[PDB]
Amino acid sequence: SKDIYTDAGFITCWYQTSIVVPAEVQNQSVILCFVSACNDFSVRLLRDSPFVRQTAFYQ
Amino acid sequence: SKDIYTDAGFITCWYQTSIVVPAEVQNQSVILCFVSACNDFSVRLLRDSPFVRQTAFYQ
Amino acid sequence: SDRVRSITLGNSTITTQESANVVVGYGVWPDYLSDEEATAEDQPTQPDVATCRFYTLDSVSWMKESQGWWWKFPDALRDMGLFGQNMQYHYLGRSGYTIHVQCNASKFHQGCLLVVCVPEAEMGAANINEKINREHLSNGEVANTFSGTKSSNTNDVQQAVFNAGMGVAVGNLTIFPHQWINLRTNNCATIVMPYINSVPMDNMFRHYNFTLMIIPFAKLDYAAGSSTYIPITVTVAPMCAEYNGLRLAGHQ
Amino acid sequence: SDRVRSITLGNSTITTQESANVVVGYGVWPDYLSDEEATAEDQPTQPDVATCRFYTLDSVSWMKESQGWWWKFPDALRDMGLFGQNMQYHYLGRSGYTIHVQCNASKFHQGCLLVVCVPEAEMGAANINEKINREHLSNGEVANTFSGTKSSNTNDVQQAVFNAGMGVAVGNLTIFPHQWINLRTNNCATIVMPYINSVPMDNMFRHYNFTLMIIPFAKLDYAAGSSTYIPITVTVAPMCAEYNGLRLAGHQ
Amino acid sequence: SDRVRSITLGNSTITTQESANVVVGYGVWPDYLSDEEATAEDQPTQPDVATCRFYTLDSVSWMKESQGWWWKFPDALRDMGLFGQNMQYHYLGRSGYTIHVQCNASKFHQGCLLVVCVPEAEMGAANINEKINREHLSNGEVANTFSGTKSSNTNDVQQAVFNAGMGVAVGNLTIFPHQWINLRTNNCATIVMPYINSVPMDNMFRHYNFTLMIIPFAKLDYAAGSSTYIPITVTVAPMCAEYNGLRLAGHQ
Repeated sequence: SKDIYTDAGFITCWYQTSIVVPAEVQNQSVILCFVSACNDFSVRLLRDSPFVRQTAFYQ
Repeated sequence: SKDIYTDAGFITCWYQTSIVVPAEVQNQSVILCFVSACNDFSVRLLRDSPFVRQTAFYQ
Repeated sequence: SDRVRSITLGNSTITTQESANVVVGYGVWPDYLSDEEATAEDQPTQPDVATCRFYTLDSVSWMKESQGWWWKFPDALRDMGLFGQNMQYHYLGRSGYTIHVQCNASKFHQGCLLVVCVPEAEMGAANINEKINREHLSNGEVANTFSGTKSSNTNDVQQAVFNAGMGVAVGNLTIFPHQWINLRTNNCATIVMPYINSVPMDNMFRHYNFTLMIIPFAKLDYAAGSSTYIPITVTVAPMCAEYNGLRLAGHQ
Repeated sequence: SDRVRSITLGNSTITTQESANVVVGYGVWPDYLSDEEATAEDQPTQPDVATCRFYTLDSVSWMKESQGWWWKFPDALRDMGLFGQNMQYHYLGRSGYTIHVQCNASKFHQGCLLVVCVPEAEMGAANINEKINREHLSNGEVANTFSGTKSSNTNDVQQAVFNAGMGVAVGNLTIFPHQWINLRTNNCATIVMPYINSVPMDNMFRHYNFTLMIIPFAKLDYAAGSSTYIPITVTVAPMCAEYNGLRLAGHQ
Repeated sequence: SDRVRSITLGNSTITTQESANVVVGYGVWPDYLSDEEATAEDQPTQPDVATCRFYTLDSVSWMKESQGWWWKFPDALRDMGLFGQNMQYHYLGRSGYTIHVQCNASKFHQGCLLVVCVPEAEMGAANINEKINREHLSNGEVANTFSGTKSSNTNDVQQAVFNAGMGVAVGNLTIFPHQWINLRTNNCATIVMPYINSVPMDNMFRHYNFTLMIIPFAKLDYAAGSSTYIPITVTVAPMCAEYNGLRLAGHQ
């Protein structure tokens, strides 16, 4: 979760040069971004997730 | 320099077939030519170069 | 990569970067005539690298409705330097050949060529029971051109592509040493013909040894804006040539 | 394939997939100053990976009628993080450089670039017997631009491409460590310059060590519909940098 | 090159020249049921290569605004030759699968596909507390199609791409065995699923084993003049199939 004591940084991506295409080729293309964890990743304190919400029993 | 006794020949380049391009590609392109010497090249008589020219002292 | 090939003969060198496999002969490589199969008695003239080198013929233009071109190769090399000069002073001669056909386009182009060497391609006449002039069979370094419809020029060869001049199915010409120049992927048209005849040496003028044919089966086709002029260049070398029976200057 | 290269320095990494051969130096790799060729007596500051890492300069736009750009590299890295900070606190300094120039287009594009590192490229003035301002020689990370015709701006460098500022034939600049970015096949512009000077350490501000030049010999050319904006990005790293003579903050 | 792959099953063979890496399963290869994990007592029918071979489903057309297609694979192969016939005469059956999805374009095209095999993809209904007809879940060899907006057809599946029918984030479907057909570089969509269930054999009609989904994340996009019709073809093979409990002909 968010506290100011354990801020972690920023991820930015920059047009460095350009996109260079020939004639009769579409200029506007799309990047897809993935994310995963490495082989030194670890999690520690079991809590309940802040995304489950229930009002009444499901029947 | 030029004498008739040590003529050396001619270098020519020929369109043999053609330049073949697809649609929406520029036809007119450019060749760049380089020159160097091999591992058996040799020069012999120190003279002054015919390209240096001076009229007065540079001050 | 195996798409690259250098071919060195005499003082001439061909480099290709989109070869596929250099096609070469009936399995046999050209070699000089042995003295156990020989007939003539005086010493042969193995001249030098001065004949065993590449010569470039004329270029033919491949249009959208072009049909095919042909050459006659002991006769096509008759003004090509000292090779042709030896043809004019000797009675008997003998050589293999390295034929390298080049043609290039872009990746937006399409079309496919067949390059065949046909031994003893005896052409048939346009009107049936009538003589053929020599200028219609072999025109030197200048190609004769097939047609689509049947031809009826006088003293001329019957030139339909679907009969190839000889009177066979043109899809059956892949029985001879050949390649394809698919513009998608090729330029590697070698055929290293050996000496093929029924006699150990032969006359260069009185006999035609074989016939090169370049027939487009999938025709040239491109979109508007691409280069419309696509040349085809044929380069040919003699290999292990030798000459015999020297006399005065011959038949031009 | 050998078209792929990764270059890792500090906390920065460049990957290229259309390299040709990473060009690198006069044959010499950069290394720290030995103590048998050294002059200064106090302990050098080999700072860390905190200077030996990649910095990206500004991008210049390659148009159809662009002529050429240049930089001065001990001076161009003067605000680039802790490297520049060490320049402001030390009197003597020393480093090699890994210059990697990037530029990309499509396969329907054409054009060719020359990327040279020229040691001691002393520029000549536009009007002859007149001073040059420092802002016209080196403008930091911002490129100065050559012209086609002769220039006559006051207190400015003579900027013709066919004399390269220095007064030589521009086709003779391939005597220095260089590459070409042919848009047909390249992006691999490394030049790993060693330390080149006539003294074992030198001042970063008072002396310019070398000059990067990017000159298009075959100009950029494309058909209508392709991407018209083609940037060129220059990334530069110091290698084996060290610093000496620490005092108060220097000359901005 | 490792871009080329041949896949041979029965009397059927698939060759691809722009494969990337043939994707195959959870690490497990399909194999026949051992007799230490078996439950049924009579002798299984390992029929032949007569079921273990490729079958081609229908083609779906990938337009610029298409969203996604799905199949249910023990049920999609229900009229595909003797395989389907064994489904109609046996009570229990079991097989792995080699799914190979093909799709091609030109180099001027762009667009990216996701090909996932999802075990037990229990679809949710469009209106909430209402039954779903079987024709909306599995339509045989004919694909059902996702939408962009929420759907409200009666007795139908909730078909939004951003929830994938099941109710999850569609970017999280890369936890299952998958590939991408990036039109820049791919065609190699294998997924060799093993048998995955919670029982050693199961009924082919009463249970759906998994669900193939082909969802374009980067949509198909081309310039004017390219081929606008781009089909997607799905070919599927059973592997190590066996059958048990023979009785009269089943439920069509």
